[PDB]
Amino acid sequence: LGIHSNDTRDAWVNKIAQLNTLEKAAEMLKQFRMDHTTPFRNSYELDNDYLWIEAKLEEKVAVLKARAFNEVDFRHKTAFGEDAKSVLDGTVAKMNAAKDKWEAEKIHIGFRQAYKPPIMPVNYFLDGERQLGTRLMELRNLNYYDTPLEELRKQRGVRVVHLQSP
Amino acid sequence: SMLGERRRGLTDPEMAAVILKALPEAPLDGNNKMGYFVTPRWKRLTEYEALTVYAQPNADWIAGGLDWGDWTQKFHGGRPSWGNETTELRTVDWFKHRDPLRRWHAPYVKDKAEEWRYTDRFLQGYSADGQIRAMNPTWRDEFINRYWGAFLFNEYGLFNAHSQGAREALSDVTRVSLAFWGFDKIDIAQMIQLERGFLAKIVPGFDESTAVPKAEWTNGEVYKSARLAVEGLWQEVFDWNESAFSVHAVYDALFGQFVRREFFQRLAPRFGDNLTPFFINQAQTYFQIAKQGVQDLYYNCLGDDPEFSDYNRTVMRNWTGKWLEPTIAALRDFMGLFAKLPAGTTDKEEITASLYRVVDDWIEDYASRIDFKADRDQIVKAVLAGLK
Amino acid sequence: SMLGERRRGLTDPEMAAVILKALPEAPLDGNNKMGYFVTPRWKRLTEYEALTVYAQPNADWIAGGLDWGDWTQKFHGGRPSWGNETTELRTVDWFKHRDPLRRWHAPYVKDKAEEWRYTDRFLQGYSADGQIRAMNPTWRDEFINRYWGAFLFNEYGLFNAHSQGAREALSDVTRVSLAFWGFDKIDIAQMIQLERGFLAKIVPGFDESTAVPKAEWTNGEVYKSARLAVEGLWQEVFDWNESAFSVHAVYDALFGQFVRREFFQRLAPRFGDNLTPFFINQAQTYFQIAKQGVQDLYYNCLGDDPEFSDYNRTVMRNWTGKWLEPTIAALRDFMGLFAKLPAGTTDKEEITASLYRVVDDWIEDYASRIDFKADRDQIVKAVLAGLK
Amino acid sequence: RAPTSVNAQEVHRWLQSFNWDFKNNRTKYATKYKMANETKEQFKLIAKEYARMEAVKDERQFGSLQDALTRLNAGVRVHPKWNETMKVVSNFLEVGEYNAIAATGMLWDSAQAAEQKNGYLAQVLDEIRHTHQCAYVNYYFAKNGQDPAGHNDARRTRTIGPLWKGMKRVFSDGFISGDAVECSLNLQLVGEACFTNPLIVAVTEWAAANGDEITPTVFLSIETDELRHMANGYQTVVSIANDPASAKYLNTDLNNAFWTQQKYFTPVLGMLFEYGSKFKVEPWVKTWDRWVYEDWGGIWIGRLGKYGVESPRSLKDAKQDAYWAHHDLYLLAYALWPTGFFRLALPDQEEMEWFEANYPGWYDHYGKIYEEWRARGCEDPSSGFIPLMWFIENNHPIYIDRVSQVPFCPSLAKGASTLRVHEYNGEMHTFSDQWGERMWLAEPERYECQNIFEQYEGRELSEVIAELHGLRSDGKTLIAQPHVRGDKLWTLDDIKRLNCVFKNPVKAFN
Amino acid sequence: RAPTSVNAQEVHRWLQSFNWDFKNNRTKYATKYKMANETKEQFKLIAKEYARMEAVKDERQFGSLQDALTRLNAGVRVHPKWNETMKVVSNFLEVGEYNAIAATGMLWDSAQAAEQKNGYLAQVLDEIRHTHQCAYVNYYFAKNGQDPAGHNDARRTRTIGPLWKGMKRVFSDGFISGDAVECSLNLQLVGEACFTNPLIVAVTEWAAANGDEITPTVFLSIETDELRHMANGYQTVVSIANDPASAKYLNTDLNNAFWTQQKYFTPVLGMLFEYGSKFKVEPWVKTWDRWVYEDWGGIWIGRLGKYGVESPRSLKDAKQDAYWAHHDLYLLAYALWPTGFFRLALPDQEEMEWFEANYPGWYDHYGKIYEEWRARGCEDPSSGFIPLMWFIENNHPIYIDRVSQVPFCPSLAKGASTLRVHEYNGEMHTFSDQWGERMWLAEPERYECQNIFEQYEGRELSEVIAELHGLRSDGKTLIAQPHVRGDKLWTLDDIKRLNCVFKNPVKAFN
Ligand SMILES: Oc1ccc(Br)cc1
Ligand SMILES: Oc1ccc(Br)cc1
Ligand SMILES: [Fe+3]
Ligand SMILES: [Fe+3]
Ligand SMILES: [Fe+3]
Ligand SMILES: [Fe+3]
Repeated sequence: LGIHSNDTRDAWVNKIAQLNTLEKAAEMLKQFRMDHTTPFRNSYELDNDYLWIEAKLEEKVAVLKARAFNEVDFRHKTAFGEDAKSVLDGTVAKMNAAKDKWEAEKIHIGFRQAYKPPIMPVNYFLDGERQLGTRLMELRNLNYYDTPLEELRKQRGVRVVHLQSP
Repeated sequence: SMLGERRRGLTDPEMAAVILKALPEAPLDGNNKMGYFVTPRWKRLTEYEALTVYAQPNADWIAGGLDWGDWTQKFHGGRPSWGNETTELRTVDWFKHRDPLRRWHAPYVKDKAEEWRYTDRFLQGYSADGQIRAMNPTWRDEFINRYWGAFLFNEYGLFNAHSQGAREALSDVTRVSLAFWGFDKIDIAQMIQLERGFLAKIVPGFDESTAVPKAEWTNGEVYKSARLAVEGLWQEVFDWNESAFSVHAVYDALFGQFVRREFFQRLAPRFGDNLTPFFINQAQTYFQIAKQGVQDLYYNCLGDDPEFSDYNRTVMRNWTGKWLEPTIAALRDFMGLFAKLPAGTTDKEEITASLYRVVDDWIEDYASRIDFKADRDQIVKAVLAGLK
Repeated sequence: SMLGERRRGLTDPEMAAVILKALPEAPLDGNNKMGYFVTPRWKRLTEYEALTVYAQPNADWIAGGLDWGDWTQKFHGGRPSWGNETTELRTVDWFKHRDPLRRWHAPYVKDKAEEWRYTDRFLQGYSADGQIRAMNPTWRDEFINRYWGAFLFNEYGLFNAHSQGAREALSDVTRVSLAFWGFDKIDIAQMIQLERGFLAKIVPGFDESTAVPKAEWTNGEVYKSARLAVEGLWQEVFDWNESAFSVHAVYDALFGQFVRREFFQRLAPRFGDNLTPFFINQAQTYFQIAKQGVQDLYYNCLGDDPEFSDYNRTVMRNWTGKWLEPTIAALRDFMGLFAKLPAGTTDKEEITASLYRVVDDWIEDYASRIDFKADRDQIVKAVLAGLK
Repeated sequence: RAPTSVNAQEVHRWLQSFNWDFKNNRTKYATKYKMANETKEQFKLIAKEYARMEAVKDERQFGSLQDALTRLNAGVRVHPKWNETMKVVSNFLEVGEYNAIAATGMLWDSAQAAEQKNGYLAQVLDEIRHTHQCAYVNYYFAKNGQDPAGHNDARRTRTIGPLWKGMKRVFSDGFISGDAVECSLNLQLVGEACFTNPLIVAVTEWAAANGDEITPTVFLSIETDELRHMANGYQTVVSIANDPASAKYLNTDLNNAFWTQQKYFTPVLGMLFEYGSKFKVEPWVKTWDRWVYEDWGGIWIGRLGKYGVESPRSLKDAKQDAYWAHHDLYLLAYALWPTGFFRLALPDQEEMEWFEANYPGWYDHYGKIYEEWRARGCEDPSSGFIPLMWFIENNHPIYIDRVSQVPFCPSLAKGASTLRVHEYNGEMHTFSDQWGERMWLAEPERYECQNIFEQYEGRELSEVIAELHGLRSDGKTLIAQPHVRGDKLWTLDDIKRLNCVFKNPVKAFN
Repeated sequence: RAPTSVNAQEVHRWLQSFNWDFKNNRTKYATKYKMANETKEQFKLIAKEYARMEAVKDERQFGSLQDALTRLNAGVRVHPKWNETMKVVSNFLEVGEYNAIAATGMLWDSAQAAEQKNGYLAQVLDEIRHTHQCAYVNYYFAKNGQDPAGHNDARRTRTIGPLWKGMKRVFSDGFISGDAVECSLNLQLVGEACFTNPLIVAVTEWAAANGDEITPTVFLSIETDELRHMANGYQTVVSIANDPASAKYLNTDLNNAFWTQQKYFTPVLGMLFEYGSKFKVEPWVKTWDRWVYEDWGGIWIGRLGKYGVESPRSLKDAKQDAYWAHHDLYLLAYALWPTGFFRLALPDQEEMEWFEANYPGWYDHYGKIYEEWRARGCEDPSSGFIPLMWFIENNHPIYIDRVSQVPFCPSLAKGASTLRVHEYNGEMHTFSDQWGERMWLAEPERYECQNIFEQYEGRELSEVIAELHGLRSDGKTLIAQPHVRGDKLWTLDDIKRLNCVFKNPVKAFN
């Protein structure tokens, strides 16, 4: 009852087994990613298992979307019904329009939390990934060291709890 | 000096004496088998499996992984080093795949090295035996230097098509096979060129340049459709599995097999050309080699996955259809080549018999595995609609 | 035990220190090149030369030998272990010969092994690709099985012709080359059977038994004179040089080349047979490798010998005339095979042109080297009489 | 009819013209750089020639291993400490070679010029060969060595310990996650040019010293393939030297690449060398200074100066934190010995004299601690003492850098002692230096690697070991050990009886 | 349409049918035997598969030599005495291998059944392989060893000494001169089966014990080929058993072959082993008894009894003349040290004890002789003394057996003290035993080998050494030495001081 097999993991497997609706599952996934993934998760209560849980959910959503979509849709339509190419091209716009790294950062992370497959099709996802990431980096690596650590900590909004340097 | 200045623990009396004194009376564990915890695909565990399975550090959140936790460093944005997000296919274990030929780096470069060495000896024998004399000048200067040559860019394209997979494959066993599949493909492209380079040395005016064969590829009409299919498989697909599957269990199986076997491998002889066949022999040996791996991954492993069998077949059936059309098209445009062949070279009775072979083999080895019910007559009919 | 019972001087502390203590401070001679005294053929002495030249313990009374005195034990009657009396040819030094490919044992079996493993890889790809499907049934069952099959006995007979030279060759370099020329011949005979054996596996009803090919060889007409020539070269010739020279610089150079290259390799393709050409590529590579050696020994060393040039050419000319007649007879009867082919396969002009190619190559690569006066139209005319 | 053939170079001449232009002909990975489509590769190789030259090497290597070395019992007559050391060196390097496969694949996908792609491709295959070679070393020592445990299952047993996390950072994730060019600098511009290349030769040196002739037979063979990987890294810089983004981003990704790599290898490699052997080859400080400063930071980086490349700004900081890093790290490695997949030994008298002689002040710090632990019975299973207890008793917390995963103890270290602790959206983060802290601040989402204390929190030590298979064949004796002798090996039970439960050290600040 | 191929056995099944009938299809060599027309072979091989299995062995062998062994400097770390032993052992064996090439060529011609021809054919190629392997050992020791002289030119410097003559009898002319079957007995039924196969293994043991890992690497590879050669010699017996003539001649040819081989290898091998080594493995006497008596005379020969084969009638004498034979010979070998291509050493104190212990009475005879020669300064260049001189002063003539070429001193030897001197048609002949004498009496024309005394008569020692290139690359220092130390090496001039002139010992008889 620990690292690979534990009560909390078993609990979620039975929670995904009761999912029998692309809609309901596609929703629980989106909500799961908002609650437990990326530095902006709603809480770190599942930090040791969310990665494994999230995938066990992607599987349920993947199977359904396949038995619920059609040739053309499974390839161009998200599990939410959205039109893949639409979102991709849209998100890239906001990014290329982003004012600074702080703005870019949020859009990219956000893009992943909502459209990570089985939601968006793999082909469009990774294509954005190459475009979004490219912009995020360009803004971030520009004058990477100019901002002193004291200030950077403020920009990030972190709560400093302890510091020691002889 | 004769003895050197560096003392070695295995032979230096002083140092070895100390080492021998530190040794335990017997091995501290009787289990001398590396990879003993791996599930053997065959009778006993093979060297191939021991040296390959689990080399990839995937955690349990990637079907099959034995590690735990997230990656240490990720992409700006949060994209994982490797993740379930890079391919539609799902499985109970990505390390289930097994190359039927059990090829790890050593056996692989050993086999290819033998071929390289023999190839050399052969070319030196061909040139010395004057076997070039019985070779038709037209075929030599037009069908081998233009149409065969241009086909190299087709293979080259399929080669590059493996780049993303080499980076994204979700397991060692799958990554090694992919790498080999793509590496053999560029080998062929370089062999197609090697011949033109050889002909250049034995035929006075023959130009080895790729200018002519490239133009035929870039702007020609014979391959035009084929090239479009390549560009799509290579630069439009971001799913490593879709790319590998569509390329090996669809495109190359239909278009590739025809162009290589049912065209040059079946006609080059008729023009007193045993040279080109020497190389197609390799490409076909390779093809058949890659096929066993492609079969074991997408069918034995994914297609018959104890958990996502139906799901995968659905996706592969989907992919099959998605690319079956551009493949059919690629063929159609190719048919326009027979018209450039001297009269009597071949007729429609043959072309039909050959096509049905490629298609029947395709259906026998790939299609029926994922239940992609196909119409042999319609397909042949569709492609055949490209004749003069 | 983990360490074993035997103690080794290289790793055992006590024994090694005893070893190390007795060692000189540096080598007792700075000349660390074995065979340094051998006269190099090329820029620098080769591993091939160092390991081979003078391995044969010849005394100075056999041209080029470095030892002295009679042999320790001779044959009843007095015949020497090795002696000048075993061949008509004379030279200033039997050790001058050099295999241009510099083949000593390791390189020889290494290359043959590569060819073997690739062959196996080729066949498995050939059967898996189903290429046998387009092969003409008549060519397959009649010409490959019976006629190509009967030729194995020809190659086998030539292999056997080398048995006495293996025993009588007057130098290591000549003995090693002869052995390899002979070994390559039995290999070809075996590859001919391997193909028949392969066909028996992927072709229902094909009988791999040698009964038919053998009966064709022993009692047919097509190879009658060929068999009579082989039987003679092998068993009526007791001179190891007459044997090798006549086999390679006369019989195999004309008949052999015609059958392998101008008949089977030239026509097999026209019947959808890429299988036989695969093995013939091997035979021709072997032939061209042997030729280099045969030319060095008989033309570069013996035919151009500073003291015995005229004499040796007279003898080789004598031999060429002696074996040219039976060789023409073998070609003449072989012409009969053309009548057995399906109408429209080839015509009299093609046959004639192909004979001129074989006769012209022979003139340039062999006959002209010893000033043998060959009339090409006369050779061809005599052979053509065999056409039914 | 003269014998004729065609060689690699003659076919490679036209390789560049193999790729053709068209709309979507571009890399599929995010990058800030633009690699030139006219870039050339140094070695004119084709698939077949590549295979031949590699095959010729395999023949030698495997021939030595299967024949003379086996007959000499080379797998056994190796010092115990080194047999253990190779469990880590070979398997850790194996994963580096393995992710290099994916890295060069990603790189192959990046290049637009046919020759540049071909070069990376040659490495793709090389890394595959190196993965299998390193695998063969463990395979061989398992089959013929004095102790197979670890050599035989490192691919899973390495997941228990903390040192493995840092390895994945510099030789797995650092190699493939992020801008392709950044991954290249980590792999070829720094990792290989500054560490791996010199490292592999060094390893063979220490191996021979300790009776290990197997590793030299394999590693020296891997070394012959390095000249080609050096060229790729050099060509990666060349292919972007004309691009405007280079002068604006290169030096940043490079410094970050430098710090990332040295952060781990500076302490880890030195530790493996000096603490994993009996016979020494050379003091690690002398080696490090040579490798990092002269060869790399000087000669290697110097040649790239004409392309805009400059010395990592974090260089002086590295040399400062370096001196005692490996010594500081072994203390933690030994204290946490039950979490490894290998056996550790404490310095013997000769070694303590060697350490003090080359590191004045070593005995009064490290020396005394080890003699204290040994007298208390850290080697004896019946003492009930694991050095981690000593750290707890004397309030010396061990933290894991959220970025590099390197374990550090600020209150005890003789080297760096800085500690920065932050909280952000409900999670605490511990950092060991100013560079790693910045990387996390600017890229929070790139570094969320859970540490051993977080995952093992609340779990009793023996439960973790057993769960992750940290046992030898008899299902009872531990793979890991606090000594390298044949008797008195610790068992799962000896660990359970202590009732050690992991705690997340960062919670003390709450 | 399933992947299929064909293997060796599948093709071999029809190989027996390859041969066909015709009036002149018969052996070109004289013989009293008729090899059965339908005889079969043990291994179903074809050229391709033969090449493959040999190539695989070569990879390991050369792999070990070029890599690990070279890196271990194994060519040097061998006892001096043994480096010298291998000059004779390897080059002499090389000729046996070489003549075995011609020998099996002759057998393949004798054989009428395609399968029996193919068995011999496979040996013809193995013999070429073995010739090149033996050459390689001398080649490797010359390139990397402590003393290349001799190793680098044995093919011509071997001709100076008397020991070479006997070698060409048992391993050259004995392999190819006479009835093909007789030659088969000398080579296979006796040579390999009784001496070389057990010999090859023995050499690897002695070699390993003296630091030589080169010879085991090569000779152990050679040994794996001897399975097929044993089957050849065995089928030779089977292919003639059903022939009326076999009952009349087989046992007589076998007896002569046995004596031939034994007469030379008994004293020579034991000499090379016990006096050519520092570290001993086993006393030659017990080694011999096992090989000749147990393993061969009983086990091997007994199996062939069914075919009419009987135990050698001269076996009793061979054993009687064995015990001291090798000791008798080393006295002559050292006495004539200036005629070799290797350096010899007097037994040291530790060795003399070993000899006395294992051969009681060894000291009172040989021990004292060596001690005297030492006192006379046989080791020192300025002494002006050479052991031969001692034989002249004490009227101890050295004769050469007209048949076996084995040198012997009947008045001093502890073994056979027999001597038979005959005059025939103006020539004198000296024999050392009743078997060799019968051979000559019945077959005068088969044994006309002129001996060194006959060829060197009236010649000054230094002139002969110089003429035959018995010098080191400096052009003055002799290749052969009376000691194995690194200094005080005799020069050609030290031998010309001496002014020793050869004389034919048989000329004294009236
Ligand atoms: O021998 C050793 C094995 C592992 C470490 Br970590 C250190 C030393
Ligand atoms: O080492 C030795 C070399 C030759 C003889 Br003979 C004896 C011993
Ligand atoms: Fe590498
Ligand atoms: Fe590398
Ligand atoms: Fe032999
Ligand atoms: Fe033998």
